[PDB]
Amino acid sequence: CRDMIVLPEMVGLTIYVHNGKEFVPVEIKPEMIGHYLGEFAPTRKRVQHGAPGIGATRSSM
Amino acid sequence: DEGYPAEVIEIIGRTGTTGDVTQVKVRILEGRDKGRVIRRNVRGPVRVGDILILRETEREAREIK
Amino acid sequence: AKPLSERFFIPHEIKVMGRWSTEDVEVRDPSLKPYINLEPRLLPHTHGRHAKKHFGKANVHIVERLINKIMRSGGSHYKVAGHFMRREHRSLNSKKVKAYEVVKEAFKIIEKRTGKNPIQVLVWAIENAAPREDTTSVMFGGIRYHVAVDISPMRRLDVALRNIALGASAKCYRTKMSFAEALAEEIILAANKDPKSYAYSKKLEIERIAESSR
Amino acid sequence: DFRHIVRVAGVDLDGNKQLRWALTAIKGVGINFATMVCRVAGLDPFMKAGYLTDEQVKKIEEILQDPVAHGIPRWAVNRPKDYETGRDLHLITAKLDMAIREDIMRLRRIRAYRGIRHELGLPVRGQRTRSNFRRGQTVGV
Amino acid sequence: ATVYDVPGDLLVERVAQRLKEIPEIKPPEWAPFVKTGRHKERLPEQEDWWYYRVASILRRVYLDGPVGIERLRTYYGGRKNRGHAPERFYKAGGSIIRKALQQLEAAGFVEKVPGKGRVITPKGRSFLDKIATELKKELEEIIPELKKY
Amino acid sequence: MRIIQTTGKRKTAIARAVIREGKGRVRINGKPVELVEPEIARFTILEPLILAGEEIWNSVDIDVKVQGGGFMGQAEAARIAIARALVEWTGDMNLKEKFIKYDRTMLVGDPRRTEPHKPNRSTKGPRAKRQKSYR
Amino acid sequence: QKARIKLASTNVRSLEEVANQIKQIAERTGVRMSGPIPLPTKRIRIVTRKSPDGEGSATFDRWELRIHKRLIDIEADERAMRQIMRIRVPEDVTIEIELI
RNA sequence: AGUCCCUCCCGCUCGGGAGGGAGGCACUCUGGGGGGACUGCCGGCGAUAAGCCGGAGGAAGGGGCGGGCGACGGUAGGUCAGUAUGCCCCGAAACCCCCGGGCUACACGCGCGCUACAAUGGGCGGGACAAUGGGUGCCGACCCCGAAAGGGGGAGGUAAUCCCCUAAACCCGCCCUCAGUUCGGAUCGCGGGCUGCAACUCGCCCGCGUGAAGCUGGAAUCCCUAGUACCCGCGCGUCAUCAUCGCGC
Ligand SMILES: [Mg+2]
Ligand SMILES: [Mg+2]
Ligand SMILES: [Mg+2]
Ligand SMILES: [Mg+2]
Ligand SMILES: [Mg+2]
Ligand SMILES: [Mg+2]
Ligand SMILES: [Mg+2]
Ligand SMILES: [Mg+2]
Ligand SMILES: [Mg+2]
Ligand SMILES: [Mg+2]
Repeated sequence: CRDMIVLPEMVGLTIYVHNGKEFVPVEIKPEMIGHYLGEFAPTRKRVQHGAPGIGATRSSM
Repeated sequence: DEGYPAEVIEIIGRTGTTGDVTQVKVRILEGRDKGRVIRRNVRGPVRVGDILILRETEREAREIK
Repeated sequence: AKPLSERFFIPHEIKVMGRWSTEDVEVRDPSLKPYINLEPRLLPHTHGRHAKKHFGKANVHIVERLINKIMRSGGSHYKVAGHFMRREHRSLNSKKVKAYEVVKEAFKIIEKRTGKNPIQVLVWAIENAAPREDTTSVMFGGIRYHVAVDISPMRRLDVALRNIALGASAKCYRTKMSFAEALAEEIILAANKDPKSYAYSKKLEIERIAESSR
Repeated sequence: DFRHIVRVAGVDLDGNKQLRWALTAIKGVGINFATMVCRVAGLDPFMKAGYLTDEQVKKIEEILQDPVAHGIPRWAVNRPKDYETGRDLHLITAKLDMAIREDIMRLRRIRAYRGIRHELGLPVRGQRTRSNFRRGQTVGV
Repeated sequence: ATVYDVPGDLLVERVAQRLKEIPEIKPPEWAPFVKTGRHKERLPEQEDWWYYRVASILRRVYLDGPVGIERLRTYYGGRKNRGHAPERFYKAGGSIIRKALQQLEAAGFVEKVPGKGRVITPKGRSFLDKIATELKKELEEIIPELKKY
Repeated sequence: MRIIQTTGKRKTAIARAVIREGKGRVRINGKPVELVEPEIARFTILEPLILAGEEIWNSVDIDVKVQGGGFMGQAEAARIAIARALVEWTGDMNLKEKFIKYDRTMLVGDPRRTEPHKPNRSTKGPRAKRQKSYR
Repeated sequence: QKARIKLASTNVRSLEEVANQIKQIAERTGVRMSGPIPLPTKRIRIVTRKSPDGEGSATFDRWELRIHKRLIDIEADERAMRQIMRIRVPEDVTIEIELI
């Protein structure tokens, strides 16, 4: 359930939220009240770019 | 200085690289050569009875077919 | 602001915009005489019925021709005084009421500054700004050359009107002057053969280049 | 009488402008809010800012301290329903800057999605990034 | 002389001046802080814009009645600038129009026709036509062709 | 107790005019013609009346109802209707030739209408098209 | 005491045939008839892309279906009402009868 | 529209307006049928033919104007991922359901656009005039509440009847006076709403605040011949919600 809203009675527990391929731990802190759980479980990996390949510019085609 | 008026009396045909020029025959109305008939190249639309202002009246265009 | 006698103005005679008569206006140039139309007419708006027929623009009142000429953007695909002038959404394209107002205010300014009939001053301007010799281009050896030719009266009139409008357009662009003031300034300067006018300078340059290639 | 520089709430105000537009130099005050405070103070929004007297400046600053208590509606302030106190506040100058910084810092402490986006310098409100938002140098192939 | 014989804007100005003597027209408490529609950008600049809006609404009811809130909301809308998106038409809000119509009824100038809208009572018709006659008398001194009408 | 009715059309604007004996009052949709705005529209309506002359002008009353079109389209339809009414009421042939010398369209109308749009940028016009690219 | 008759069809000829039958029935007796009134035609226009795939220039079809209408008002008389109830329409004409 | 009855207004009413009712089909409109234009008339050129050029009259003049309809074939052009279908494969997974992710990532190259770089303007108040289409899982007038977005009731409408539906550019008055500005409105903070089973990834709307690049564009290159191009808004498709698009006005 990524659309569950964090409530005060949930403070102090640790929940494992599905991100698409695995469950990640989230430690609920008081300043999280009012947010969806999914905000703490990213679903994409950060992008580190490589070298542009063939066809990346006009001259390489 | 102020040119010489001439009057169009005949249309001969189109010419130029892109067909933008017409050859005509004019009759001088003023000056030393009043009454003479010579042919000229004109740019722009023209019809019989128009009046041109020539800066000189001793140059004549080469005849076209 | 504008007095109510001007907001609700009613004419009673056929005269240009109900304010100026064109009876005493005469044209000096013998070639342009049968192409400057001066028949009596109240409203200079003919709704574009002349574009269909050949030579049909000959019988269109000269004030309406000026109004049509200034109803534009100005510098779309060639540079005027060193700049493109692309106004787009803030231009005068298809807004003929505003152009009418601009021409009216310019005529009032002209009458105030010089004391003469504004149509007469306009005629003088177009007489002084109409070139008499032009040039055509030929290509040889990958190089372009000029050859001098003559100009028909209709093309003379068209070029003069376009150059006057372009000069006025350039003078008010991103400066504190207004469009009506620039138009008045341009017409007055052209009527006095002042080189500071865009149209007169253009005519001089065209004729000089044509002469240097006979 | 006329002063070319008048100091209000720690910002110098041009004395030649109309009061409503002179007031906008303060960070946290736009044109609409300025007109509201001019009307509440009972001053003509079209008067020159240079004719303000000392008591009028004091009154303007008093209003800017707590607009709600002087009759300005609660839906007009720039921080209604404060996250800590729960009240309706209006912040200007440094206080505004540090409040915004604290909001972003709170988002970053809990490792929320928007906090990560703030850290990486990427769009936060759901924009596409394949075509636009390019600030850099062309790479060679 | 009737309302049909004089320019609209001039009549609205005179009527707005005249409406300041009627005790039942008082701008509400939230008047200082509002825009007149979501398509606007800044607040009104006249310190007495309420009277202008009321005079315009009264003249509107005189000419097109019976008429309700929604159609007037259409009339007072306009074009909006939307940043990088193309401009679009939007309607105005409803509170100003509703409060103005209620005050006009309280002053006895309009009345309610059930299921149809609001119409001008004889008192309001006389009120507008008197000002129209006076304005026309003033105006024809400089436009002599207006004496025939 | 003569009454004459005439009709004018101009690009979706339709005008119906009624002419009768009177003192010289002309109204457009109930408004005096002297207060029509802007000025360029007021002069469009007044041209036939000025051409006819003051003697004929002051001896008739005209009421015109016009609908459709725009502010410039509505003025021209009214002008056509008024010209036709004037020539029919007085029935003099010197005036009819005078109208034709000044402006033929006053009496024969204008048949132009919009051209329907076509695909490839259909919303802009029948002939305007999208910018073409090759690479 | 008067009856209102509505007709509609996609074929203009059948509509006229049924209307003429009604007019003859009314004339064949002493009865007043409000003539067949032509009401505005319904046009259903549907525009579709032609190609099954998305390659090539985009071209379109404009299909159209037209529905014509008539309106007849006649006073209810038993001698004539039965006759107009005994007339049977072609399969492509819709007829409805009501009492006003 | 003319004629008649009643009511209400103004300069007090000779005169001039606005509603309603009787009444009419005149005018507009709607839509069936018919007329009208044929190089027919006139003068030239060409051959004396085919035709061309220029005039009258005319609503219209020389395919009258704008559309539909694309020959025998080729392109081993696109489509088996709309449907039809041969062969080859998978056939307890390559078939059938459910939950959560993705197609929305981001040093960078390119196409088509929208908003601008201001006075041929920006703002505030006031005044004008459309057409095409669509509506029962829907269009909703009219009244009430709210600053707004919106909320609560709800006539009429299966529609030439009721509704969407009192467009914008334009005109009049006042403020700003050539400035990164009262030009521009990207980015971000806080708060309030709607649709939906669900709004974080990843929706649309409103209020206050914030205030980036941009001062007219190199070499190159696109569209358009008349109610056309430019400028300005609107309807339908898609659609529970969402239009910088498509087709039309
Ligand atoms: Mg408005
Ligand atoms: Mg803009
Ligand atoms: Mg179009
Ligand atoms: Mg193939
Ligand atoms: Mg192939
Ligand atoms: Mg995709
Ligand atoms: Mg701005
Ligand atoms: Mg989100
Ligand atoms: Mg600048
Ligand atoms: Mg699409």
